[PDB]
Amino acid sequence: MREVISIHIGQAGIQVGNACWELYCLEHGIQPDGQMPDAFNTFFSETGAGKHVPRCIFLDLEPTVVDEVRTGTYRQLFHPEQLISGKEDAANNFARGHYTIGKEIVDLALDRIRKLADNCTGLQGFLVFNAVGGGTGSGLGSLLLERLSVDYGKKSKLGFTVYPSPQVSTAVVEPYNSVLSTHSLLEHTDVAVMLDNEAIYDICRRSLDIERPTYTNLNRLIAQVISSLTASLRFDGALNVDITEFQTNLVPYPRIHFMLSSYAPIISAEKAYHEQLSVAEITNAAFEPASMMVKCDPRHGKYMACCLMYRGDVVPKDVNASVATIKTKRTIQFVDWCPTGFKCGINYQPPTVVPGGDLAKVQRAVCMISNSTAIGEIFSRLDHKFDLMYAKRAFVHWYVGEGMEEGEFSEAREDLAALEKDFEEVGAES
Amino acid sequence: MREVISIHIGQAGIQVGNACWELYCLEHGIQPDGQMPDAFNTFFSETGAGKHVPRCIFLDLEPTVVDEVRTGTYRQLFHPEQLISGKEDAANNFARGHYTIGKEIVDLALDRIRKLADNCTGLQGFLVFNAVGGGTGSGLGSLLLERLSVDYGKKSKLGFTVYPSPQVSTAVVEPYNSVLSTHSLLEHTDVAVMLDNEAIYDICRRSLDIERPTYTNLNRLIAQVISSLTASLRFDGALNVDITEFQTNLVPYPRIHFMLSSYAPIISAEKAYHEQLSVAEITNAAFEPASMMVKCDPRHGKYMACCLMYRGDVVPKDVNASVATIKTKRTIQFVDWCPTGFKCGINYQPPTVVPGGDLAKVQRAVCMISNSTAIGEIFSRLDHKFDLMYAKRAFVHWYVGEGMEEGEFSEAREDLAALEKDFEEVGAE
Amino acid sequence: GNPVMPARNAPAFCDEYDRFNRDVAGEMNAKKQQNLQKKEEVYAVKRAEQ
Amino acid sequence: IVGAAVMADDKHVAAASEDRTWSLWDVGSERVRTTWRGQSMFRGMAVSADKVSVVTVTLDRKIQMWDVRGPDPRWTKVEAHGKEVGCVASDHRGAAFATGGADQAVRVWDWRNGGEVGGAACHSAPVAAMAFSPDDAGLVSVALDGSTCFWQLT
Amino acid sequence: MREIVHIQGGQCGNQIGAKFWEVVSDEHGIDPTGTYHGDSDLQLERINVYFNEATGGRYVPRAILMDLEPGTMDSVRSGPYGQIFRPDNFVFGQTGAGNNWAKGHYTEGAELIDSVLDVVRKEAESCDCLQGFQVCHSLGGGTGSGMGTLLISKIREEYPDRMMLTFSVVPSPKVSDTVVEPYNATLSVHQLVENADECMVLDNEALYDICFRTLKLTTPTFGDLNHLISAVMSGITCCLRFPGQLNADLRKLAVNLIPFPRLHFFMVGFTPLTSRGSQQYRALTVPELTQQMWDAKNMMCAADPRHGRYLTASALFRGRMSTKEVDEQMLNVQNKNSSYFVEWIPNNVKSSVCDIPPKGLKMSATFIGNSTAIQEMFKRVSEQFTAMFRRKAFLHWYTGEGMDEMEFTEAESNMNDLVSEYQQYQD
Amino acid sequence: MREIVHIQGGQCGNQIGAKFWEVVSDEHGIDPTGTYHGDSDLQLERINVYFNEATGGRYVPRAILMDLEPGTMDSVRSGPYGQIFRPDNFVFGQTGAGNNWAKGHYTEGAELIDSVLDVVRKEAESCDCLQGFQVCHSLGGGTGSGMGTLLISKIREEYPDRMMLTFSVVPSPKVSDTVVEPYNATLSVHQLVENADECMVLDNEALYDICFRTLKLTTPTFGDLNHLISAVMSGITCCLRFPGQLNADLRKLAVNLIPFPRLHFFMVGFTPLTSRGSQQYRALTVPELTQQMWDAKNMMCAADPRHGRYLTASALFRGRMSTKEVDEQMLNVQNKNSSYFVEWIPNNVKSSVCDIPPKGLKMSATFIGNSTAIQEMFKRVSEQFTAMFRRKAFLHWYTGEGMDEMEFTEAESNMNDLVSEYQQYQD
Ligand SMILES: Nc1nc2c(ncn2[C@@H]2O[C@H](COP(=O)(O)OP(=O)(O)OP(=O)(O)O)[C@@H](O)[C@H]2O)c(=O)[nH]1
Ligand SMILES: Nc1nc2c(ncn2[C@@H]2O[C@H](COP(=O)(O)OP(=O)(O)OP(=O)(O)O)[C@@H](O)[C@H]2O)c(=O)[nH]1
Ligand SMILES: Nc1nc2c(ncn2[C@@H]2O[C@H](COP(=O)(O)OP(=O)(O)O)[C@@H](O)[C@H]2O)c(=O)[nH]1
Ligand SMILES: Nc1nc2c(ncn2[C@@H]2O[C@H](COP(=O)(O)OP(=O)(O)O)[C@@H](O)[C@H]2O)c(=O)[nH]1
Ligand SMILES: [Mg+2]
Repeated sequence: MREVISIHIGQAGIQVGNACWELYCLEHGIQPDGQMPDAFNTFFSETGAGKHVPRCIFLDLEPTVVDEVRTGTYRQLFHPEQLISGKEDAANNFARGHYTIGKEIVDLALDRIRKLADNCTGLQGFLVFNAVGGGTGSGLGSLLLERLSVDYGKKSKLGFTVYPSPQVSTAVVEPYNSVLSTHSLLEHTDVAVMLDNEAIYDICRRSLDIERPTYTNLNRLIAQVISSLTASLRFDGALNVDITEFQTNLVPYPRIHFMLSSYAPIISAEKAYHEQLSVAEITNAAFEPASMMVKCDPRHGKYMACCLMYRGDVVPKDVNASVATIKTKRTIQFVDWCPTGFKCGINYQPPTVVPGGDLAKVQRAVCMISNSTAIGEIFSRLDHKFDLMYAKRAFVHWYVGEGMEEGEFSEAREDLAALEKDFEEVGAES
Repeated sequence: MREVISIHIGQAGIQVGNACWELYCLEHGIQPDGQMPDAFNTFFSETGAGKHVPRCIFLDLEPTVVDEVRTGTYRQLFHPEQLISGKEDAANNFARGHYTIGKEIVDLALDRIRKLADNCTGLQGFLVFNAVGGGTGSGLGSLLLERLSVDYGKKSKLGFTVYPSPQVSTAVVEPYNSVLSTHSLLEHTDVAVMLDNEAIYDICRRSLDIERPTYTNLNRLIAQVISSLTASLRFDGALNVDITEFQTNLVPYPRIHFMLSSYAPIISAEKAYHEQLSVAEITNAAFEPASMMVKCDPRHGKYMACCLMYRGDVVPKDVNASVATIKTKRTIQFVDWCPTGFKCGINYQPPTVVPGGDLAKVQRAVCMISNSTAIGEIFSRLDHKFDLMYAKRAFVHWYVGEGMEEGEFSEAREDLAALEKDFEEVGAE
Repeated sequence: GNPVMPARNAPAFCDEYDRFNRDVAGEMNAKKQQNLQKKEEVYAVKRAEQ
Repeated sequence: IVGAAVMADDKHVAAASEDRTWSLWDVGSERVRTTWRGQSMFRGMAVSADKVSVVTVTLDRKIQMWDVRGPDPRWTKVEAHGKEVGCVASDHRGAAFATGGADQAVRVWDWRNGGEVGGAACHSAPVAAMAFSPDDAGLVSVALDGSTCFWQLT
Repeated sequence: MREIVHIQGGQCGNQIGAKFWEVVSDEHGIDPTGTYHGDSDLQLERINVYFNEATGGRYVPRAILMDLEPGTMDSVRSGPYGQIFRPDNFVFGQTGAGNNWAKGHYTEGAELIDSVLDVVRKEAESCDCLQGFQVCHSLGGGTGSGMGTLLISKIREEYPDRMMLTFSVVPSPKVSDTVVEPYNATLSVHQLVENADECMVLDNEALYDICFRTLKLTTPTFGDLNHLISAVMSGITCCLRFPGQLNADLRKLAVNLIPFPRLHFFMVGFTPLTSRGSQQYRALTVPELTQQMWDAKNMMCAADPRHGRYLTASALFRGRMSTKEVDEQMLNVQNKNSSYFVEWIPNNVKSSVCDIPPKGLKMSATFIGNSTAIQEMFKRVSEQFTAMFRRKAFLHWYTGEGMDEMEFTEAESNMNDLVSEYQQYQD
Repeated sequence: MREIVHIQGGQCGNQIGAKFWEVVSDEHGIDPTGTYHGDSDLQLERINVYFNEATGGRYVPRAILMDLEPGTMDSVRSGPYGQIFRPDNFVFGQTGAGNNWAKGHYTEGAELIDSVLDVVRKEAESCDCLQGFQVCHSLGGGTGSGMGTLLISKIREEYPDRMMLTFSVVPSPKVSDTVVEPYNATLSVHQLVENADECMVLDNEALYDICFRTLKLTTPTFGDLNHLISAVMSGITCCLRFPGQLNADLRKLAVNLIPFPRLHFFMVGFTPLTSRGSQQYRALTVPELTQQMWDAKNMMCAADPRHGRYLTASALFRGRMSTKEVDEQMLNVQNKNSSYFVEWIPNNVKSSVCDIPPKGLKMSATFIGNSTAIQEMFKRVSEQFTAMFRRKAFLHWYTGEGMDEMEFTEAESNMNDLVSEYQQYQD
């Protein structure tokens, strides 16, 4: 038996997790009450008779995002002790999320993880949803990932983290909390998938023709990527791919574990009537720089390793023809020490559309999770924003008086500085 | 989306503005209360639900015409702070409207323009309405047009100015206010369309048989000219002509942006039954000098370029057949450096008839706006009136004492003198 | 009266039932579908006229 | 929980509470069939003759009649905007419907479409109960104070 | 479960909270008697932030009304919405301050602060997880200035880990109600920079200009000006009381606004202000709330924000709106005029969306600005104070209460250090 | 299987394209909904040349419609057969060229030329093997001329081995729709010579000659001219979509009509243009097609074929015909007037016989002819250009967009290069 535990940290994680478990109930036919009128084992635990409870913990220090789940349409689904709340929020402070108000809740979080790990027979990994821009997402996410590394060795932890965009952001101390979070997600997270809000807003405005995108329309397609990642855990396929198998192909080196994500057939309902969605056609659109889920231009760097997740009516022949044409394309480029680059996965289940949603009903889909050397300019831009703020010592007095020392910023930037140079060193030809 | 912002300056600006917005409420069906019981987007901006408000500002230093709009038949149409009023008028003084009292009220004008530019998505031009014979039109019209060049760069501005007549005019200091205005609108207005009150007086007597016309009768058929030249954006047609298209097809040189105007069918109700208003007849009627909106003789000069805007049931064959006959006539003369000199725009919307007006319901209409070298006789006649003014310094203490230096009289004098030389050299073969 | 409170006939006003509804994505989806249907109707009318 | 009623068969129950929720449950297998949600807390429910409608009145001065399949309120009516709307019950023939409010009023509506038939106002205090006689002769509708009201159906 | 303990200071504070508690009671659906006549369940979920559950469904505020003259207490109690307040919370003096900052701080403040601090302790210990104490008071008088700021002092050593959201109206250049306004303002700022956590600065002269220009109401009273500050005091704590797409309580706001511990004076503003003649012609959209948000005339301080660079800023958006329109409009205001924004901080603007708008509105927003332009209003009060002090004017009324002239010299010292430290971040 | 990618530019190209896609989908049996309603099996055999099969059996045309004026693509949605097109290919601008070649080619067209190449690359890679790119646009305009020739320059550089078909309409001799036609026409034809594999010249006042003299239409609608254009464009691609006795694609026409690389400007005409009054009196026979085909009034260019000798020619015959009797008409027309045919090319005429006639018509033909008489309508435009440019009039609206006066002398000299090489073959 195969199971995963999906942990969600902070305001971003719960609202993603609200959209994730909304779509997971539709895939397995579970009503929001928790009763279905063996594919459900990886996410839901068959409890007693006729009750399905998700395998998740919803921890946040601010009550306001958690009691919305406790009151809304999915209140009967979640076990009451699974949703963890606190009295006061971290308030955009990494030190508060790590030292002062994060220590009285990290102990109770591991207790729920231990009882969830005891329930599942074959635990396959961990899915962490957080935002490094905030205090609870970055700070308490750092403490939980640190404790899960010591407590659960060798187990997979998958970082689906939300990252500050270049031009669009909604907080002032996002450079501080994100650099401090990068000192933690290196040594603990096994494979980390970057997510950027503004790239989804580029997708939502253009691909879906939604002139006013919001976080709800943002999260519905982010929930599709993580659902497409776990598709072979729940349904059969021609080429099954497992959670521990992505790690054997997508991270060439232990310190290079940042992944760019992409979803191919993101077409609205009215556009879907005319467009013919062939396997080769969506594979071409999966590698488009506009269709990336992070604000990067992957033409800048070279691809180290790529993995593809095909769902629906996909014969294993047209995937092999599609990867041949995308390999020969000049505007894309692979690094010279990885001659083969692709991992192909096929799942027989067509993608499921949420009711009242935005994505159209399609027969095929691609989810590309790729490692590239264009992720170096993510960290270089944040290093410029951190150094421009840390030079004149801005907002430091909030972090210093809440547990930290002054030099912790110097350790985190120097750690990120090594993360800047090794992307260029690996991506350089020999 | 295509949109314009029509700014109206002065007593002539509001009175033409009150008449043209009455016309614009008739094509789109907008009620005086403001409720319609996608073509209206270029004039009326949809705010909330059920309400359409005009994209205009009404700025005037004299509050006796602005409150007439605020108490007349269109109280509920206009957004109240769009209508900008002042404490007291400029008093026929360019210096007062430019230096003394025009400085405080122009700040509120650019504030409301900033709201209108941000609200609409895609601008296409600013329409101005002013009378350069008065203090507010000359003075405040100048200062507003100075500001629009430095705030919104490279955007098209459309000039529709009521210009002083040779024979009959209502002002004494009208040579002074006109000369100082042309020094500022030469390098600012991208398109300038002159309008002359005695030319429109002559149109109403003959074509409309109104023996006693007023300003209300003159502003109605002026409003038809502005409505026709913007009718292509509002209503679909075979040959769309844009606001940005007008600059690219009428001005050969950046300092030559003065164009005449003529609206072809000007027929009363009784005369409509006996006249077969064919496309060849109205096109021939547009080039006739007594149908021109400016008291000028285009037979004296030569046309540099022409524009034709057609409304109603016009097929494209007989507009091409009608301009074929025009180019063959020797009475009309073309410059040798412009062999093809027409721009033709065809729409499918017949012109709307105002209630109580004098223009009858018609099927086909033409609006001819053309650049010509005969326009240089308009400025040369007002050259002589200003030189007779400034020779012994009459009415100068009202100007010098109210801010401005007397050296700007000669600076604007020399600028229009160079404009006289410029029109006479472009017409040379 | 009340300064910041509108006067029952303004675009700014909400009912007490309306001000407590929270479905932003749902309302924008409904507006998008209604706008597309209205655009189809406008295109059909223009086609008939032509 | 405010309102509750047995179905046409003895095997199924229906309920309506203040959690903005109402439901239809199975007596034998004590588990939910389906759950209907609302946007305001309920204040009463009634069930028509043979499954055709379940009606609930809320705190926000509105009457919502529901069909058991197709989860959407079939018909919602805002009414009695002076004060709150208190209690309802059903005619046994399924042709009439009582409504009580925190006003001095009692109202009679129809199940197919809301059409006001009942009288203006007799009782003093806000309502508390309803439930027409089993022959549609009359209706005992009672106020919050020590007042009962006997009505004859026109 | 983060509550707020409200403190009312003096004549201005009692009236500004007489209308503030009227707004949030009608926002939460509480009738003047105190019962719950609200129509939906989002109100009941967060009542604990401001009110208390009582017997019989009553909801009483955590308001501690305190002053030195009982005449203001009789006006608020006998007026409408005056029965909601607890009668034992109506602590008051008898002598009165008499515009004397020394009297309100030293002589008759001594025997009343011990009475009002017990009400603070009773209110603060009963509730569970304090967020902070909100106080509304004046800097021009002596009842709410000398005694109000000393309440901030004695509450600070007792509860140092909690927030302090102080609202202060300041004396005006144009119109002066009292003569000793420069003396009372500068002596209260000295006690405010060291003790208060964050300060929201209000002023009467901007509120008259806002009501005259934007609202077109040619003769404002104290009623409509008080309701404007009440419409903003609700907006700061809007995300505590209601869920949202991106929540932001008080400590979210402090960390994203002040980069340094002493730069904690702000300027505030309310977005959807319109005249009654202009209500039917204005449409509520995020592009036009944003342009009225950043307008200089819309702000509620005398300092023109065009003069000084915005060090940091924050936005408290309320209603059903898309976060991309919140993000794009606040990005657009950074790039079109980047000369008005400080250069050593990227993305100066904080944004947060609350899903519940105020009563009778589609969308609303509240702006908080940490600008260096506010040095000109501290400077202008300072030059008012220096002109009086060099001639020993009105000082015998102050030295008679044991307050020596030595402390006046050091009160101007950090007054000038506040405008010195705000100036050197502008360059 | 030999796919043609159609690309339309400006108001003219979309209006030409709207009538083109009506005519082709009618003879293929494709309804405005998107389904197939034909009565013969020959229509579905070769349908991928113009229509992409989609989900549900719908056929979507392989068309990319572009313009810088967004209201014009509302006119093609409003036109009949307007819902067959994919909404993704409707790439739109916001500003509008306004009869400026420079605005469409450098300043305003560059921001849209990335997305047009984005959909052209997507559309070309979808099909198996390209046969060419077909463009219909204007030369007197600003979008069809400026943005069109930039696109033709871009797709020739990227795809060099694929054919090019430009049904470019050229400014008229007699009456002109706009004043600045020679500025746009000369700059467009400079970019057409080294990019277009073959160009097909149309004139509007040559089309009016057809509608008046031959069709006896008293008031020709502007869409009736596009009916004649769509009749020819459907005839060029006749042998690809339908079987025949002698097949000839666009490449076989290029290799026969183009002796030297720069002489790729043709003039064309559709043969069986008869009025309804004279419909019953004319025998629809092959000799009646041939001599009417070679008549000067049929040809849709202002240049008269009688003035200069024919260099090459092409005939595309459709319907039930005899190969000998088609060919003997081509030998007869080369001998009865041998002065109008060049001497050093024997057999100046190519002929192809297609077996599937147009729908509702028994037998048709299409002419393509490379002549040295086509220089008459390029020297005329050069006569218009040399008049305007010598006095540097109407030039500030071109030099304000980045180009200088030296680029005008590039197009002026290259226009005079083409009329020089055409003239020396007339001798
Ligand atoms: N992708 C995505 N990101 C979100 C969403 N909501 C918030 N975020 C991100 O989260 C950041 C805000 O910081 P958070 O970590 O969410 O704040 P928090 O979780 O409440 O932590 P504290 O504020 O310290 O209590 C923003 O910069 C957003 O980028 C969401 O719905 N989807
Ligand atoms: N055609 C037309 N001309 C008008 C109209 N109203 C005023 N004029 C012209 O304007 C001239 C008077 O000067 P104005 O510019 O109107 O004076 P003003 O706008 O009040 O500016 P001040 O006098 O400084 O206040 C007259 O000679 C008219 O020619 C009008 O309604 N129609
Ligand atoms: N906005 C507002 N300001 C007030 C109000 N009452 C007094 N003020 C201001 O407070 C200043 C003087 O404060 P004062 O009344 O002496 O405070 P006191 O010491 O408590 O009596 C004056 O400048 C007034 O403008 C009010 O109800 N609203
Ligand atoms: N035959 C034909 N000519 C057209 C059509 N539409 C426009 N034209 C011609 O194209 C020229 C103007 O081109 P235009 O559409 O303005 O090009 P653009 O402005 O660059 O997009 C005019 O001379 C018209 O005669 C059409 O549907 N058919
Ligand atoms: Mg938080």
